[PDB]
Amino acid sequence: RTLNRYEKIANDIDAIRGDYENLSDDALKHKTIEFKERLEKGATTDDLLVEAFAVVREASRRVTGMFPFKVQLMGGVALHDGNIAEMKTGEGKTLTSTLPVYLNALTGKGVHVVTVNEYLASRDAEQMGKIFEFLGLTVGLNLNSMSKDEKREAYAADITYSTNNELGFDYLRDNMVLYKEQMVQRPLHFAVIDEVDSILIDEARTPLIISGQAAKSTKLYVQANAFVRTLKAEKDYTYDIKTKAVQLTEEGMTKAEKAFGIDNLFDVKHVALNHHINQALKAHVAMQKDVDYVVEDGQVVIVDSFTGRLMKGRRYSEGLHQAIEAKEGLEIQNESMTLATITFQNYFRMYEKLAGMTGTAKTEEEEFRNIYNMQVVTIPTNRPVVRDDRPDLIYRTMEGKFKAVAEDVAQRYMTGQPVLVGTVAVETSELISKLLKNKGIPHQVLNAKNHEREAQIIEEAGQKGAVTIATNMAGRGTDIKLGEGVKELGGLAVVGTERHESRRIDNQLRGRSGRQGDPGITQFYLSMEDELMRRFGAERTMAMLDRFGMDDSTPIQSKMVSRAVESSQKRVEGNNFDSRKQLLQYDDVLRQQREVIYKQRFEVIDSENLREIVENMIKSSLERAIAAYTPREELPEEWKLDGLVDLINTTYLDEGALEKSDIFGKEPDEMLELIMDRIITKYNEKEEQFGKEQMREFEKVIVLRAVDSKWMDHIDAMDQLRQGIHLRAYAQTNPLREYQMEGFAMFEHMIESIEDEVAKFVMKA
Amino acid sequence: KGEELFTGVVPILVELDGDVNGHKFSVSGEGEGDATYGKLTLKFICTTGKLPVPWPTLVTTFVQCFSRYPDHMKRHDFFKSAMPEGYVQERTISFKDDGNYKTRAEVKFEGDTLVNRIELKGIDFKEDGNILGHKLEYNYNSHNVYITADKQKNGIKANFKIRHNIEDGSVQLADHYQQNTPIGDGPVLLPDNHYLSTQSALSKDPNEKRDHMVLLEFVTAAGI
Amino acid sequence: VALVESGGALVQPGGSLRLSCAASGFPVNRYSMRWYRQAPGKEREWVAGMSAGDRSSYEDSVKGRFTISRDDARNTVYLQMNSLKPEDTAVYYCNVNVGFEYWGQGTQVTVS
Amino acid sequence: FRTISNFMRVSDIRNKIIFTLLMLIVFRIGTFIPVPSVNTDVLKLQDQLNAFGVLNIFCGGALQNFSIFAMGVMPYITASIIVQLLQMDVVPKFAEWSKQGEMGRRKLAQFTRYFTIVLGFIQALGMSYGFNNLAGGMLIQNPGIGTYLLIAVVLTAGTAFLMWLGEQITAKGVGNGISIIIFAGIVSGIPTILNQIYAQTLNIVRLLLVALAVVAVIVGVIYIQQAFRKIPIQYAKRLEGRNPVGGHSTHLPLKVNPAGVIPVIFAVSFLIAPPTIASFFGTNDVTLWIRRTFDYTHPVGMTIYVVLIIAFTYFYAFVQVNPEQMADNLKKQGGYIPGIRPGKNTQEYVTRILYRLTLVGSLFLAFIAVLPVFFVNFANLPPSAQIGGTSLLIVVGVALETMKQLESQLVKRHYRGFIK
Amino acid sequence: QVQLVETGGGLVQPGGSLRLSCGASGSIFNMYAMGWYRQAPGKRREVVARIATDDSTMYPDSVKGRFTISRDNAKNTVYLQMNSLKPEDTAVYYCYYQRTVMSQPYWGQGTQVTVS
Amino acid sequence: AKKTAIAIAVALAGFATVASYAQYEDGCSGELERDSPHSYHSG
Amino acid sequence: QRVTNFFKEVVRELKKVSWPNRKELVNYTAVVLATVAFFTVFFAVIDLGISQLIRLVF
Ligand SMILES: Nc1ncnc2c1ncn2[C@@H]1O[C@H](COP(=O)(O)OP(=O)(O)O)[C@@H](O)[C@H]1O
Ligand code: BEF
Ligand SMILES: [Mg+2]
Repeated sequence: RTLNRYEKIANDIDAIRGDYENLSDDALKHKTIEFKERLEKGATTDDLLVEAFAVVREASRRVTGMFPFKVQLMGGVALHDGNIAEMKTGEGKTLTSTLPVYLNALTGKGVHVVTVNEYLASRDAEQMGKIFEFLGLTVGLNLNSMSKDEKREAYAADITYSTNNELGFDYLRDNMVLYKEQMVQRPLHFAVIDEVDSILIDEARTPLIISGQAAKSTKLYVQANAFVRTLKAEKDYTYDIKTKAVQLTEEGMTKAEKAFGIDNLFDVKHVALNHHINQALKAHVAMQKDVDYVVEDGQVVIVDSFTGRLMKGRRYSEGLHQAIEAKEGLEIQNESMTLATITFQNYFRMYEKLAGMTGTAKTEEEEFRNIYNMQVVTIPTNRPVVRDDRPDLIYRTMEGKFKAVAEDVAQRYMTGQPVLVGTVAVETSELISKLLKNKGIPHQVLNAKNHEREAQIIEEAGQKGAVTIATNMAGRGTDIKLGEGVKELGGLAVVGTERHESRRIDNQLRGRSGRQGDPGITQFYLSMEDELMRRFGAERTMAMLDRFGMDDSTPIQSKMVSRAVESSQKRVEGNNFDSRKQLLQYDDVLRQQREVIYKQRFEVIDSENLREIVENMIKSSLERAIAAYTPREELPEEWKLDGLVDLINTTYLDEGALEKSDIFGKEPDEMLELIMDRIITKYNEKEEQFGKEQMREFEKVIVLRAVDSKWMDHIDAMDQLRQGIHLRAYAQTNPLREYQMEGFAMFEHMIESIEDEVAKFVMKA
Repeated sequence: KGEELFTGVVPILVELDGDVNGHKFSVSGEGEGDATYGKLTLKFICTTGKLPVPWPTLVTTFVQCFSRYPDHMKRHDFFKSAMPEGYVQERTISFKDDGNYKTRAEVKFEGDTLVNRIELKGIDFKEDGNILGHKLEYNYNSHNVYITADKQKNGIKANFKIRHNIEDGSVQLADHYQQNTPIGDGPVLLPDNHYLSTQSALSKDPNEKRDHMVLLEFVTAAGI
Repeated sequence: VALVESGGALVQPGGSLRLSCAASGFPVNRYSMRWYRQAPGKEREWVAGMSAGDRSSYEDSVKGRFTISRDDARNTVYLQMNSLKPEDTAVYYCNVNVGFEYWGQGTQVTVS
Repeated sequence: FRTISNFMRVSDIRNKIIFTLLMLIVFRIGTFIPVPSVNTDVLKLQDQLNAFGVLNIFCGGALQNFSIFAMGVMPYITASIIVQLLQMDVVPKFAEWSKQGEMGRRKLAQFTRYFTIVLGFIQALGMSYGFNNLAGGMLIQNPGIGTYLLIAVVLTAGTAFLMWLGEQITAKGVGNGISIIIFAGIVSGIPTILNQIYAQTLNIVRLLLVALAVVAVIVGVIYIQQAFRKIPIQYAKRLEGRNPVGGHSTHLPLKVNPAGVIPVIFAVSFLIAPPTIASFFGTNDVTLWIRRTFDYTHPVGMTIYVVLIIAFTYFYAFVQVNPEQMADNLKKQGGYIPGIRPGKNTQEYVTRILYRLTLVGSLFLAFIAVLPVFFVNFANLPPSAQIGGTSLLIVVGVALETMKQLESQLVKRHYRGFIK
Repeated sequence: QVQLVETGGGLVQPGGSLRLSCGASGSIFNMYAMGWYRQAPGKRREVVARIATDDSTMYPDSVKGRFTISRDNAKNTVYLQMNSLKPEDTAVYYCYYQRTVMSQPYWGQGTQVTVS
Repeated sequence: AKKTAIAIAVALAGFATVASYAQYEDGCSGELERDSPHSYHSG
Repeated sequence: QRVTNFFKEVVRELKKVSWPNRKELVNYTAVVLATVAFFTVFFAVIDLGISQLIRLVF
């Protein structure tokens, strides 16, 4: 068992500890210099494990006062081996993160400590920069707000603390550079992902997109808004509540055809018109105002489902964000156009070693074995969990739950025990705050709109008598330290308000008061018109068990509805697991296409003279022109050499350099070599005429422009057919194989088009 | 807005009648214009017979609203202020070593489509020069149109010189003085000096019979 | 379509010079080739130009002097100047119109 | 060949075709292990060839059969189509398991497993009872209703093992599991049939005309299997690709033969159910009329067998494609036929297309099932060399649709890049 | 492998008795199944007598009980004693053997017992 | 009608079991056969 | 006259099926005859092999 290997390493580290704690300063930095020289002398990091962990535990004693535990040493050993090390939420995982980060930063390449949002990235940076700058290592902190040179200075440190968005977008904007020295990332070495179940499991579904800006349509959004604002909610559109999808009813289609005056929406001549109506119809009803965006100074800023924060530079795509901007009369702005695309499995599986930790891994354990080939090690507590995680309170209708949660936070305020009220939305958090404005309680709401102060709200959320209403911002990494006196009255009762989309996420919300040894009394409240029940609850208990009698002065004590709540949450997790398996095996082909094309264009950036690569492109286009005009099926002298010689005179060889008498009845192989010799001579005269480094710069610009424009089109065509391939199961054909074959043929027509573009632009210029 | 409404492709009718030295000409044509890329793809057909003055002396007279604008010069256009209300332009075109064109055109959105109605009157001509001797190569050069505004007439005065490749190996430098007038009187936009960097291409159709000019043309602006 | 001028430098009035413009991407024997001059501040005015064959026309103000010819084998147009006057101090250009209109990089001639 | 060299150079697909061949060996050794207590002497002597009224064998006849795999995966085929027929709004435990997602679908597949093991048990009882009742008066030693159960549970455990290695070869070997096993249950009888056709011997002229008629009907069957009425579909919800090509445009491939082979399988079931119930009453005057009119080689048996093929392939085509479920599925998420209002009118459009294309695959399947009588009469072959039918239609289907799936690994290998 | 002769059949009226003695050449004989079948025209060919290693005699439904089969070594002979004959049994008779499981049960020649 | 459908189940099922008496005679095989995307505007 | 229109539009919708054309048709017939020949020969060989090995195992 690897747990006994881990505690024998932890016992080694405990034993050797005696020759520290008397060792003064400026011998420990000297030991970092010692491990650097002994590591470029012949030993490996596994052999330097116990001494490096001993010196980190003594320097972490000395700098910050948090002397590490034994289960934290077991966590460091479990992370260094590549294994996810689930340590329960509260047990000090930030301070285990400095053990293998220090160990693997000694060699020289980067160590990316990835985490979920910028608050706990900045928090861990200025808390562990003290330990890491106590031993002569650098620390870069990476952010959204930085220019390219600051991010390159941050990445060039020995350790980089960042978020997963900024890492992924640095990788994409590195593969859209023009010079080799405009790249911020080093070649990738190691990541210690804090909260791996968000990054690698939950939010590894969503793909990173970079979209440069296209043309501005503004008339049709205002037209489609002024139409769909008059549609008489259920008689003309429908709204599937389970998956948020609105369509028009048969009356609404006739109304649209007589409001725009047209003949038939569903023609082909009006596809764009139909598109705008559908997007306008989704921007009204399927996504409400404060639930999943906000309006900040005339821009709709969309709010993360997962992290809870608002992400600022990001836009909805396929023409939706403009329909939201025209819903509210804001300035409609330009229309995006996808340039680059990655997903978090495809990005994080390029890292040559990656570790990670969380509190709630075990539920998804095999997935870390099926997707990433990492096993989840389970590591002990070091102090028993005395956290009274009480069971639910299912109610009837919503406002009964809100009246009860205000009564509960009132009667916990009258003792002075701090209460953290979790939520998920921002309009329900300001709803419950205006339920606590009357009843007279001081509180501090922490929405997506109140991020600007929140780093100090946390240090007031744990003294006597605090009340703190928090959305998902304070739901994963937030360390609410208990103040003075509060531990005696059982500190930090966490009152949930609705059930999340996994046992992982709400177990982590309860972990916000599970903190080491300290007691905390958590509780969830639920209802039956809670929207996870109305979306995802089976109809065998909705109308059949909404018969209790509507008073809501008590919870529901009948375990039919508790079975219903657990069944609903389990089918949410099941839908997400099926979607994650599906899109894993469909994104694992454009993984291969993008690896090939990014490898070739990184090779055409950092080559000294790409004379040979462009010549190989021109011969690979020439042979295909030759074998196109000279087929096998026809016998010779009926090959139509006139069109072939005109294509060579128009495309490769001036307009009078080739005539039919130069070929007239030769086999196609020798006629292409007597084209290719003239091409090589013409190219070498153009090289000695145009310059030596200037022709390199010229052909590099031509090549990169061709690769980038044809690759924009290929991403867009592949994601155009990925929509339609699930229809292709009605011929009983396993649609993944259809997609993979058809995408390969589409990629080869893309590369044939690249080589044609590079050929005629290089030698008709 | 106005032409910010016409970001999509625009139909372009061109109608031209004119007289030089008592000799008649009438050329029509149709094509498309685009503003977000800013190009003109135009198929033009001489529907009277033969050209008295040749096609290169015709191309500046044959619609300056189809420019491509980057983000900063969006305030500094006149040609999106008089549209869709309509536009009128007349030019004094002085050929050096020859006479003068006075061209007379209204360029406006008739119905939807951009119609350029041109009547050209070419006076002060001797036939034994180069233009009525048809000494022009079948080409047109790249240029920079200088644009300024006047507020006594609240319109646009444009100055430029153009360069025709003469088939003897010379060039006809000819200067255009251009007057540009709104028809409607709404929000006028009179910017400072700027310049249209323009380039062209003249070609033909191999599957067409009569004497026809095919025009492809790019406009960009800069300066402000 | 890359016209490159070369062979120009500073010169005292009297020492004869040779102007080369090497063309790339088209053959000269089916396109008219031209040379312009430009003083700083003055408009880039016309000097001379061949036209697709066996004739050429010069401007009246430097006639009897200039020679525009071409190596059709070497794809290059040459300009003989013969006996500098200080009026000829200009940036010289070679020019063509092959669909689009193409200049060179601009060569410097200064009659000091 | 230059492509089979490709198939046996790359590592994983060579390992998995070798795993497929090993599992077919593990299959075919079990046909020589017999049922534990049967008198196998009477089993091999019983040869009542054909053209007999009572014996009007169809697919070749399971006469010299009755090994432990002899029940076949035919119980799984009929149980799977029973539960497919029952998901359509009947017994809504299955309807809610269907509409809920895929881990309910695991319980649905488990229901199908237990309903197969039940039908395998009771149909092994019926098969052994009939196959001792007339083919040989005594076939099981120690005979009686207490001892049919041991050999019936041996047969049911056997085809449980056959479904086991079916799902093992579909996990680790090449393609479909039980389709490769059925393909191995059909093509492994052609050695004996070549022995019988040769041992018969228009010496060579007849056999050459036969072989080219076989290749003509096999190219007819590839031409009808591999054909699509590509209905053009159009998703309204993205921007049409900003300058597309339109060559690979999203479509909706209706097969010409949507019902597969299955309608002729339960057409032979409803054919031979009334003779096998009228065989109980004893030889009457009407029983011989019944076995003359339900002998499918005489021109009233061919006609009602053809009309049952036409009827069940219309029915099972509409249960297979299901135009109501696909139109509701199209307007549920976006797309629409260009020109067709996506509620009711798109289901009536795909319904009319589905009738007019089911007629062709319908009479194709009727002809491909009444072909083997029209070779046994008009070519004088041994009347167990019955080429045509299901045994043709699914040999070529399994062969192509594992060739394609096999060579769709090479395109994963063969990415190029523009550099080279 | 073994050579096999069948005696005792001939011409008899319906309502008599016969004794079919089938004698072998190869003398080991401790085998799987010895039997007797017909293949009259109308083929059906039905095992009329069947005897195993346990001598567990098996008979079909038409001729059950009236017949008997007897094995002996020291002259490798099986005995299909036949009683109360019937005109339907106008058939050739055959005596078949088989060594182990399946192992291709081999035939013999027959005796054309005529009864009418 | 959907009641018709359950008949069309049972009518074949029992017949598929009564045909099993004559499975020496049949012997045939039968084949089996079967959020809102968000971008990041650069610049 | 419903049949005399119906069979007409059957023949019309046979002009809209995407039929496999001659090149990959001949490719497919080569494939299927190759697999049936190889599996016939393979099953003949392994039946002879396990027959002649079982008949000495008895
Ligand atoms: N060795 C230690 N001694 C005392 N306190 C510790 C020690 N290690 C961690 N802690 C405390 O445990 C708390 C856990 O913080 P953190 O690591 O953010 O939780 P998590 O492990 O869930 O990320 C911190 O407040 C820190 O003060
Ligand atoms: F207790 Be942790 F920061 F999820
Ligand atoms: Mg943490």
